[PDB]
Amino acid sequence: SGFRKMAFPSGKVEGCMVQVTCGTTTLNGLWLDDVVYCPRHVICTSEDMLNPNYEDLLIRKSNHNFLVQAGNVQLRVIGHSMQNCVLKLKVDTANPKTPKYKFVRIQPGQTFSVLACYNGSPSGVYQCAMRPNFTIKGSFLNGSCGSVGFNIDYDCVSFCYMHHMELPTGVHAGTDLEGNFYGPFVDRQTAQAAGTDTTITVNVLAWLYAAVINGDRWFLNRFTTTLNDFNLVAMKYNYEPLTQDHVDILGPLSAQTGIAVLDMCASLKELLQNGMNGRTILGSALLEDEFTPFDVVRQCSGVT
Amino acid sequence: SGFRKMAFPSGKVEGCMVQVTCGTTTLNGLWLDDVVYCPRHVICTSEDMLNPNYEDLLIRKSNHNFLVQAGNVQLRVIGHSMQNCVLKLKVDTANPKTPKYKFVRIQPGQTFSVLACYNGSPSGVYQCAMRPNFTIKGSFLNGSCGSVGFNIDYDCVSFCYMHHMELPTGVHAGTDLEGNFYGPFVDRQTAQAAGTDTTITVNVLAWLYAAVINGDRWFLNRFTTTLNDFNLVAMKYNYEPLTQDHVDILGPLSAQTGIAVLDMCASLKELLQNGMNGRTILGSALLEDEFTPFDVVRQCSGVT
Ligand SMILES: COc1ccc(Cl)cc1CC(=O)Nc1cncc2ccccc12
Ligand SMILES: COc1ccc(Cl)cc1CC(=O)Nc1cncc2ccccc12
Repeated sequence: SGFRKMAFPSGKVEGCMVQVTCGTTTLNGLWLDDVVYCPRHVICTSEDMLNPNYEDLLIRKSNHNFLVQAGNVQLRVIGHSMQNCVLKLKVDTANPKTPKYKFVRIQPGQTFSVLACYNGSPSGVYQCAMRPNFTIKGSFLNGSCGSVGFNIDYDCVSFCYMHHMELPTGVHAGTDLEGNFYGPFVDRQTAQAAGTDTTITVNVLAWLYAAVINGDRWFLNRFTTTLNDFNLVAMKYNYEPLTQDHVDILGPLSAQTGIAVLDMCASLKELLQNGMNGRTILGSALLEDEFTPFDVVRQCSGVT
Repeated sequence: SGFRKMAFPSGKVEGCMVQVTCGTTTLNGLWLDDVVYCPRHVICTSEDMLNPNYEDLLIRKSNHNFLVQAGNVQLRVIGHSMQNCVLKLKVDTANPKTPKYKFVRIQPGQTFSVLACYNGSPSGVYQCAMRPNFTIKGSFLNGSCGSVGFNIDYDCVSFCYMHHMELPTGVHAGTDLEGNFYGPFVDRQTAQAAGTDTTITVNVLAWLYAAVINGDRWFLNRFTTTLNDFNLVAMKYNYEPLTQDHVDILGPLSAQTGIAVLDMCASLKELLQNGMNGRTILGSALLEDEFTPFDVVRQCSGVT
């Protein structure tokens, strides 16, 4: 028992982390096969970060300008291209440590592990979620650009996020591995509206199933609700509306505890309207929405 | 900015994880050099776990009885010994993936990363702390025994914890890598008093310095206190008494924010007496004690 904000093991992703320097700017790159993926803002100095013309800035650069270092060894760049907001630097060597990998675009509300990196060297791994408004609440500093978010299905690493920007609001913005920004963000030094964020209702419900599994049952009540009534409450408390698909996804956790999904919604409804009353659920004094139903089943079952 | 419950990267420790079978019991082992360290309860069946005579149970076992598997390859055990509550299985091969390592006994209140493992295969990594009462609040299931806690100083891995027992209270007990149990625990299936746990005051203060660094300043007040007055409050709220050594350790975070350590104690004193009032500090509705001052400086500076 016990419930931790567990991240996937980062070894497979550490073997791919390289440093990419371009001019005075240094950041992280991801080396898989004979290619190094990194944010395109590596070609920018501080002045032109206000409104950069990346097509124009990339034209004054040639393969010899992209200094890629895999730890201490220099990688020979034999090709370069811009795909959306990432630069693809083809290197003459394929990463001997390339794991089985996929590039996937996750849905808002999905979770992943992030391996923070500075100068192509890792510092830590933390589990986090893609907010409903496509931002991430990461822990990132200058030079963490190029740090990736990922998932691991047994041996395959599904790379879902490359880190790019820190919004003036302290939250982070990034892209999928094809250079597509999650959310409305652009790679410019301009204040950007992240939009209204909500609470991922299905994940909160999943975390309530993980509490019952792990002994915390105080919030369980003798009530039930409908999806209609629940959503009236969920809108007021700025929670994502619960759909029938969410209920079906919660099927396995509902079968493990024997607590119907609308019965769990009644517990959530009461907690939303009354608060925790100074009590904690899984050592937390707030409703946690960063554990999807798959994470709860995986952690409470033991998927390696 | 941002503050995450960040764990150290687990790659160096993944390369050491092996499966150890002995009879019907399978658990995890740590392969460093030509030795595999694992909990001694691997030699127990379910019946004799009530009160086992480990010296007697180890006598009916020989090197060929310890099935050690490094992924898919079988390791040849050429020697075995019991050191306190761990078994040291000498294997004819030295782990090609052995990192620079140390075996250290951490102080209560110190933090470390845990790589949970089932059948010598890792599943996740989470950051946690050694409670003042020598227990850990981990996320562990059956077969997670042998999962290790560790710290990483640039390239050296300081192994501090081997996981052994789950107390009936849902909290976890384990040993240092010399087989010495942290706390009063024994490796028997008997209910064990974990003792009164307190809040690690220095870590809460450190987390308050990490909040000010990351923008959360609502809890800052126009008051100050003395160590004497603070400790009167700390005892009532079951917090560890703050010593002059704790204050000196908080020196760097106090110099970074310009907020005296007794000025931060006044903020903590007021939060302890008034609660959070429905507000959050670093996305938490409770005072967090699982980040030491070294972790806060490391995360807010970027130590790789
Ligand atoms: C003005 O810098 C821009 C503008 C636009 C873009 Cl696309 C990228 C950057 C670089 C960036 O935001 N880096 C950082 C990402 N995370 C955290 C950071 C913490 C401190 C400083 C920079 C941090
Ligand atoms: C009765 O089992 C004993 C007694 C004494 C000792 Cl020394 C070791 C064990 C094995 C053990 O506690 N394993 C587990 C460690 N963490 C979490 C566990 C969750 C579920 C089941 C076992 C879990």
